[PDB]
Amino acid sequence: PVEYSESLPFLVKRKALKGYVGDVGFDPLGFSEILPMDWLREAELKHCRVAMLATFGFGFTDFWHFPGFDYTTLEAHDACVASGAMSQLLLWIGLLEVFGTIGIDQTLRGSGRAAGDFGFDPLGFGSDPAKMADLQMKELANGRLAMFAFSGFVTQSVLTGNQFPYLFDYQTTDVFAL
Amino acid sequence: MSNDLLKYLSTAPVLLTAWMSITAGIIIEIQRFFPDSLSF
Amino acid sequence: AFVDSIEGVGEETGNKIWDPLGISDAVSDEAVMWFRHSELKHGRVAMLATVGYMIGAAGITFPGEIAKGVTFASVGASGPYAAWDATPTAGKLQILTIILALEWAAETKKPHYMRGGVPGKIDQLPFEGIPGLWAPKIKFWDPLNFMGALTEEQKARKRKSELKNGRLAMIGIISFLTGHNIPGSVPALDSHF
Amino acid sequence: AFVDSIEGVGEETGNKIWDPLGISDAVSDEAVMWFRHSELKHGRVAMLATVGYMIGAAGITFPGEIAKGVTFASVGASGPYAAWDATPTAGKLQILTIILALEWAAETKKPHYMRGGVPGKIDQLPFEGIPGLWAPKIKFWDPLNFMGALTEEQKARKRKSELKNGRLAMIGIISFLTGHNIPGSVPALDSHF
Amino acid sequence: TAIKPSAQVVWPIVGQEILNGDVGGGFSGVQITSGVFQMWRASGITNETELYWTAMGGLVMSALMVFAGWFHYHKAAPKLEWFQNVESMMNHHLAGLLGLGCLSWSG
Amino acid sequence: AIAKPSNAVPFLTAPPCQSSKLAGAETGFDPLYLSEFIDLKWAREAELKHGRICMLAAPGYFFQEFFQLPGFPGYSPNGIEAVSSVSPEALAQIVIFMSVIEYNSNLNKWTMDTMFADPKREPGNLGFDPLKFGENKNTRARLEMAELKNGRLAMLAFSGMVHQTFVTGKPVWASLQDIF
Amino acid sequence: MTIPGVNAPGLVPATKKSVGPKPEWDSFRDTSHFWSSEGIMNSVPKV
Ligand SMILES: CC(=O)O[C@H]1CC(C)(C)C(=C=C/C(C)=C/C=C/C(C)=C/C=C/C=C(C)/C=C/C=C(\C)C(=O)C[C@@]23O[C@]2(C)C[C@@H](O)CC3(C)C)[C@](C)(O)C1
Ligand SMILES: CC(=O)O[C@H]1CC(C)(C)C(=C=C/C(C)=C/C=C/C(C)=C/C=C/C=C(C)/C=C/C=C(\C)C(=O)C[C@@]23O[C@]2(C)C[C@@H](O)CC3(C)C)[C@](C)(O)C1
Ligand SMILES: CC(=O)O[C@H]1CC(C)(C)C(=C=C/C(C)=C/C=C/C(C)=C/C=C/C=C(C)/C=C/C=C(\C)C(=O)C[C@@]23O[C@]2(C)C[C@@H](O)CC3(C)C)[C@](C)(O)C1
Ligand SMILES: CC1=C(C#C/C(C)=C/C=C/C(C)=C/C=C/C=C(C)/C=C/C=C(C)/C=C/[C@@]23O[C@]2(C)C[C@@H](O)CC3(C)C)C(C)(C)C[C@H](O)C1
Repeated sequence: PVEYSESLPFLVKRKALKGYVGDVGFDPLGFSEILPMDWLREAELKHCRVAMLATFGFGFTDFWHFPGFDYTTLEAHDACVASGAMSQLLLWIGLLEVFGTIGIDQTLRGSGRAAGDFGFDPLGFGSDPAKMADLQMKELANGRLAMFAFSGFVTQSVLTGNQFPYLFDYQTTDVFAL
Repeated sequence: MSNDLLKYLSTAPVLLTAWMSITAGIIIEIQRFFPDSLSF
Repeated sequence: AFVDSIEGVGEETGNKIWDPLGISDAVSDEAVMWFRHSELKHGRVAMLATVGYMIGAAGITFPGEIAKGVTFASVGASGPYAAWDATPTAGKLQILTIILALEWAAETKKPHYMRGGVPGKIDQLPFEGIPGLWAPKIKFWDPLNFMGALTEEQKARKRKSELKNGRLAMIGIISFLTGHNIPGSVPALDSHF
Repeated sequence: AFVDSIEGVGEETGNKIWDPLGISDAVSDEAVMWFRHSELKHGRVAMLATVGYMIGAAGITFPGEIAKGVTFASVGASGPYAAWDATPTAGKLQILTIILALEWAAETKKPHYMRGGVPGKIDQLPFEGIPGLWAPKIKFWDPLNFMGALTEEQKARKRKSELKNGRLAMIGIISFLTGHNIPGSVPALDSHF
Repeated sequence: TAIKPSAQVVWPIVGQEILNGDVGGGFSGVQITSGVFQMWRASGITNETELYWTAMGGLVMSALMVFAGWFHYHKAAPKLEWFQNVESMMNHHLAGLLGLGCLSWSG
Repeated sequence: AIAKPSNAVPFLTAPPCQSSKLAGAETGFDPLYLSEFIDLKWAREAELKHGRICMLAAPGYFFQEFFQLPGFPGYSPNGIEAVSSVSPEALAQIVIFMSVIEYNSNLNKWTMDTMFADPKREPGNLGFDPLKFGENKNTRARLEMAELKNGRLAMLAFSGMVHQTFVTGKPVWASLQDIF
Repeated sequence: MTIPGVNAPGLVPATKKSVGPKPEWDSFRDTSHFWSSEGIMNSVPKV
């Protein structure tokens, strides 16, 4: 019996991705063989969550902003670094990430914590174990979509110079013409 | 990190380097904030 | 809690649970408690806001002197939308802090609503049972005890009516604000608001 | 699905399968299901398109305004073909959006026309069973349920009629397009086309 | 010809800022004598973004070397038979390291 | 799947302080696991001392702007220029008073072992209770937890007051009322 | 200070810059924080 990936059915399965959510076998470059799956999945969830927040925040700041912050999305980072409101995020997220590195250290040493589980579930979404696997897969799907979403947001915004849609001026007309 | 890495950081040269770096930093910052103090 | 037991089913959507998008089927029944607490809170705040906004649009205001120099008519001159911005910051903070006390006391009660209590049943006496604090035992909801004359079935029917009117009030208050922000979006609104 | 089992053979070609090339006999079983679904889709698209093109050439247009400043007569003044460029991009955007929804919903249904589903049978009520989505139960095919008053043999006869009409429809629509592009290629197309 | 090359700046802590001498070009620092400026001029670097990006690339290469050193002792260590292939080693170091290094530098 | 999660940070293992009998132990808040290294009793003795100093300081800092000791020289409404302006031989006497109290209370017990060498000697139980609230043992736990929480809040509050005064240059109440 | 909500609007609408011509790659490359000589120097922490 030989295992083939469900995403690349011309390759043999890695065999290191067993017992994980979103396990279609997408790992052609074999990072799981070298690095541990716990570290890799913690990184995946961190990128997923930060990218979801980033892609929502980029679009939101394109429309609305607080009275004190009168900057656009592109110059917001520089303006707020000058103002000191990015240090206030790096200090209060760096505290969170100090606790996070303690956590990932513990789970890599085998404390029992999962890859990206912090236990943060106040409202009780998915407290039933049956729904937790489905919600984990949906989390990964939305986050992996949001990574490309934020990448497209930033790149197209800088490339076009247009506010929300990130589309060239000619793309707002005659885009369905024979 | 672990008991093993904590023991390694507790080894003599690592502790001496850390403590002397802390002492040098204290002296340097004291010099920055109270420079050129020839006498009390 | 469980989407079933809750009473909000009505004739307008047929005598069934109205969950078109299946939000209730992807929750662990712990969050349905939070949703009925928040639904009722939204509906109640929305109907208070709706009657207040209608009062403001009609132009009725208190006799005068909200503050020292400011008058109620002057601070509500430019309709109800700008009235909040016009109100004094001190009195605004007192409204916000009394609401903070109310919504902190409601949360601090032991059964809660998410952890096995009734979602929607705000404690009648929020400020009692607190060591080192004193309040004059005026119960927050139904201070005069209008509900004593009501039996179980009557108050169930009235809870149904509460949910219906709160939902309608949510729609109404959002209609008011959207109609102000976007002229002509709500055609049943005049120049008063 | 499998060529001998399909209601494709007709009296046009001697009651025999018409595959002058060795396609159907060279391709596997599921390729034929794909081809049959594609044939039905092409036939039906062209069957609507030929009628639409005929109406556009005739100049029969709705009385009203397509947009607040544009008239159906205005977009049809440039002949049947240029009407697609004349119509607002924000309107053909909605047309392509609903077509995207219909195609994706039809493709998402499980049995699948290549994996044990009837080829050419677009599933009725495509927007049902979808989490986080509601749509009224208006059938995509026969919303008034005309098929209910038909028998299975009559329905097979009408399936054959559908196919033989759709093939002629795609012949006709390509005739219209080539008549517009290359002048005089297709006679019977006056200056209105 | 006029500007003295300099790529080190001392902080002002104990009066050591005097070491930031006048090197020309409105810059104060410690004059260097490693020839790296002339090296980069020969290489064709004319701006600082190029220096910054090759520095970042060097950092990436250093991290790659640390990873390779870990990998080739703790994960996949060769054998003495692999090590003793001196003929193949000489072939690869002559044609592969030196030869292609010179070819790439010439390009 | 942590066997013994921390009651405060449930994605981390239980610290040693969580499985202890001092007051306020259940929270279990110790992300850095400093209870494993530092002696736990010695740190409650420090926690309580710091909290007591800070909850004397915070009301003092907050009310010295409003009130003055009648006739005191060198008074300034903000604590920092107040200590700058006040005569040094008043701060010296305050420090001497504090040092006398500390020395006489901790006589022959100033080290982690010498202090708490006696098993009876409890963390922070210096014996200062003239009114004898501690004889009533029903509310002793309540009072201990309240002292701990108030001391911690006072540490944070005094830190905030001092640093806000550094930011603004104005006393606590003036700086606060110039926000709204 | 403009406390958003009490003495100021909660959220101000953002400046709609209108859809227009694209910029040039050189234009937004000679101001980037990683591919501009002065952009690199403007990326050092002030502190
Ligand atoms: C026509 C057209 O084109 O558009 C329409 C659409 C559009 C825009 C949406 C419109 C709107 C707005 C709408 C729909 C607004 C709706 C507002 C709504 C629904 C407002 C409820 C308030 C309820 C309160 C205050 C309850 C108090 C309740 C109290 C004080 C009690 O406890 C009463 C009670 O104690 C007694 C006395 C004793 C007992 O017997 C029973 C109990 C204990 C219960 C317009 C303007 O209609 C135009
Ligand atoms: C006097 C007064 O009233 O002043 C007020 C009025 C005034 C000025 C109006 C104010 C304002 C502005 C405010 C508050 C603005 C708020 C803006 C806000 C909150 C904007 C959210 C956007 C969310 C997005 C884009 C989400 C898309 C989400 C998407 C694409 C989805 O639906 C995902 C989806 O998965 C679901 C969920 C269900 C699935 O079945 C289907 C799919 C997969 C598609 C203030 C500040 O309040 C002050
Ligand atoms: C001589 C010469 O060279 O000529 C030239 C010029 C000329 C002739 C113009 C040319 C052309 C074009 C051609 C050949 C065009 C052909 C167009 C074609 C073949 C167009 C079909 C439409 C069918 C529709 C819309 C069906 C609707 C069907 C509907 C709505 C139903 O379901 C009806 C029904 O449900 C009821 C209501 C009740 C049920 O009980 C029964 C059913 C299910 C049935 C050429 C090629 O250039 C040649
Ligand atoms: C979730 C997650 C992570 C994360 C994350 C991220 C990226 C989180 C980001 C959070 C974010 C972005 C939070 C902003 C808050 C802003 C506030 C409170 C603003 C206050 C603003 C105030 C108080 C005032 C503003 C002013 O304008 C006012 C009103 C008046 C003006 O005169 C001037 C001033 C300046 C005074 C980890 C940790 C990385 C990994 C983990 O695995 C998953």
